[PDB]
Amino acid sequence: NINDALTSILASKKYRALCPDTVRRILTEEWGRHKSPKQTVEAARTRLHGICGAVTPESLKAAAAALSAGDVKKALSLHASTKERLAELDTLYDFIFSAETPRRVLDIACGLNPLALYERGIASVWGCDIHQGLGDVITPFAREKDWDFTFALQDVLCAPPAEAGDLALIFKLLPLLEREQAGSAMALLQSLNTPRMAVSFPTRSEANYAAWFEGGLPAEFEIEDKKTIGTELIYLIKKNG
Ligand SMILES: Nc1ncnc2c1ncn2[C@@H]1O[C@H](CSCC[C@H](N)C(=O)O)[C@@H](O)[C@H]1O
Repeated sequence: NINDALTSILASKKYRALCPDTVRRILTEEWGRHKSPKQTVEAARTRLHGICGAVTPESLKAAAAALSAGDVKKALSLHASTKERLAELDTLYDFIFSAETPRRVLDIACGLNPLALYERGIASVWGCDIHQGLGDVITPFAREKDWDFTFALQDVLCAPPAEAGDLALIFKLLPLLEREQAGSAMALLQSLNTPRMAVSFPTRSEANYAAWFEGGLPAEFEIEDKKTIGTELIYLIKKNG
């Protein structure tokens, strides 16, 4: 059954750090394609491969090493998403925090971005992602710095973020979610317990993310700002209600 397959996949070195719900989610969808378990499992592994960033145990090790040496910039360069943001990092957050600087930030599908929030003096951060390796990198650092950061191994398509905050960051995530499950992107934004959010899209290929987002954003949200900074198209939105 699905549970047996989940147990076998989580025992492998390649996927042992993946969120169990993620493995089950993919397994369940593949099982719906009725197949000899052989086939099902193999189709699931093929999908799990590129579910976190196509992100290795080696990259995470290096990240923690650089972090343990106080080299935050180097750690950020060890994760593809934060590395490509390095050049305009401060320009980006000056934009997001221009109006108000949040006391508590929720980083949805955080990757290693929380490290950038630390250097920005953000007091409280809660981040969630599907690879424990990410939390294994940030958590020990936060502890040393006596920084209030918490990591949750959580698949947002299985359980929405339950935490409350002043601002939520949803960087380079909606495209992936929407492709995994239609309508899940806007559903996620509605589930966030924050009055404001910052959403970003990659500029490389919803062929047109701007048209998709502006035309599909639920009525309870209002777009207050839209700007392209570096490799990202960012939207500052307000959730009313
Ligand atoms: N269903 C899901 N739930 C939670 N996180 C997910 C997810 N599917 C993919 N992710 C995570 O989404 C991230 C996309 S890369 C963007 C990382 C970070 N927001 C940044 O901008 O630097 C990856 O870290 C991936 O592991």
